[PDB]
Amino acid sequence: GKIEEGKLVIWINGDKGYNGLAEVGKKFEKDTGIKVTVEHPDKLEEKFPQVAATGDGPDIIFWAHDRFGGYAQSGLLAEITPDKAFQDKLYPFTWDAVRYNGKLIAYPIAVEALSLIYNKDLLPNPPKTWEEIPALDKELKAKGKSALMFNLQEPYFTWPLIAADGGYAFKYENKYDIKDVGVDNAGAKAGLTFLVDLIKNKHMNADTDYSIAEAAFNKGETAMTINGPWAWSNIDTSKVNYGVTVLPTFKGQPSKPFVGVLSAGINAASPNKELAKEFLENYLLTDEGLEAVNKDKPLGAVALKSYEEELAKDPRIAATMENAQKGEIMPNIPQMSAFWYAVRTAVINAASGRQTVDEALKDAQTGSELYRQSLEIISRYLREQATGAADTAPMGASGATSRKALETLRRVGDGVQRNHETAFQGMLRKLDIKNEDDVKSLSRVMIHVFSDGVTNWGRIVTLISFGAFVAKHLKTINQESCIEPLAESITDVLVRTKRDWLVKQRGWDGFVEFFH
Ligand SMILES: Cc1cc(OCCCc2c(C(=O)O)[nH]c3cc(Cl)ccc23)cc(C)c1Cl
Ligand SMILES: OC[C@H]1O[C@H](O[C@H]2[C@H](O)[C@@H](O)[C@@H](O)O[C@@H]2CO)[C@H](O)[C@@H](O)[C@@H]1O
Ligand SMILES: [Mg+2]
Ligand SMILES: [Mg+2]
Ligand code: NA
Repeated sequence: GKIEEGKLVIWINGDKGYNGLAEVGKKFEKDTGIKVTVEHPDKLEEKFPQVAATGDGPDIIFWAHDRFGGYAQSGLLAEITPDKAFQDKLYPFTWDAVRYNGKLIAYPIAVEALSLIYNKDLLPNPPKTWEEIPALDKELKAKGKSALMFNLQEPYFTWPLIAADGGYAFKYENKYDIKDVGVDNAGAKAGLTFLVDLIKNKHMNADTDYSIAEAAFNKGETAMTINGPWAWSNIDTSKVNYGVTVLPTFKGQPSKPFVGVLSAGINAASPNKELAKEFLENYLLTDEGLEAVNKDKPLGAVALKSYEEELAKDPRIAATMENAQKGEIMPNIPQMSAFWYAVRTAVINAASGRQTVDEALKDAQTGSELYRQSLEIISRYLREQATGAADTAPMGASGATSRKALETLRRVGDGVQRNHETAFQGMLRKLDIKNEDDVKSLSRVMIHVFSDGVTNWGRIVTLISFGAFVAKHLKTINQESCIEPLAESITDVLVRTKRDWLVKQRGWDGFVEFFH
């Protein structure tokens, strides 16, 4: 392996208490003589899967739980095995946030929700509604102050307002419906339009980012910001007289933050998995370990029952959990990163005027839907090609698109498979695909062949058509069970390598129109 044996390398994001975490590492080091190194890499959430995909990287990775499903799907995480006694030390819903396909894939650390943070000296009674913020900004501007500044470059911070009047990511009612995406519905449009109107009317600036908003609040220039518990330390230092409270309502509805559980995963490629377990269970997830990190930058409502009993007495934590209860724990489906990228682009483009709100959110909808919709089309095609019989089940949400895409794929794919039969036979013989482990190795090959050159729908049909050819083969040799992981692999390659192009074509609607 590439990861060094007999030491621990730990990666955590730069807005967390990494010096406090390093103190916990030093205690581990003192006991054992084993080196512990804490780093906070730039763009951590993208750097980790890049390096781990090659069998490299840190032993332990920290992030909110939403990204861990994708990491697990990609084989980048070890299944964790806490014993019953340890599990019973943390709240059950925090374990729920780090369960993926029935397996625990990380240790939960703390519950994060955004709150409204306000300067009591400027704004002793913070607004209950978003709607009153323009007038409040006018009053404050007369005094050389602004009402509100927060990070407009990460959709995490704008999401609560988008979700307020009915925007949603993937439909949840008790039960998910991942095919059902609510990124460009009327509620989402209303929320984002209100945000863009704030910018148009000079109550906010589209360029405001994390550092700019934090500095303005901590210098006493803006009366409000929106942030999580990690931000409280720097406000303490600034000596601003601040409060932490419920987010404003929009159209009478609560703002609904996406709630994260800061979690610690173990690299699948680590030769130090037992060391990592010992560190996390016996050093970090203890009253003294969490206090060391919390004293650096507050964690929020921690997963460890014994310590949370103390933290819960803090009105700032009470406010954190009040906001959390009005929001929703993030999914950890593997396309969460694509959802976030899609909405990130929509907010930035709407705020800058590069797109209208309507067209921005339409693109984010398509981007968010891409994986599940492509998988439905591709899986159905590969299966009916293997067996000869079509799936009689209803398509579900966006069913017309999925149905017409499959119809188009059948028609165009028939010609492609006929004309490419000799080429496909040759490639199949060269690849020698015998089983599920062989199928798992195909992703790298696909990416190599499919990434280079101009993208068009014909090439995408050839990708999927060779998939169907391989699926027929797998069926013939009594490996029919391999067809679904084959479809998942092809889908992953398609939507990752051609994301921007696919959104530009309006996804599968463009496919249907191109070949009408
Ligand atoms: C399911 C699967 C699909 C693949 O498609 C690669 C991109 C489409 C393609 C191209 C292309 O990108 O132009 N050329 C091919 C030649 C053959 Cl014989 C088969 C496929 C193509 C390639 C592989 C290795 C696998 Cl396993
Ligand atoms: O903005 C999209 C982003 O949102 C969340 O990231 C949060 C993170 O959970 C917090 O701990 C803190 O670091 O702020 C981040 C926002 O800048 C998701 O967890 C993340 O995956 C997503 O990209
Ligand atoms: Mg568009
Ligand atoms: Mg649609
Ligand atoms: Na007052």
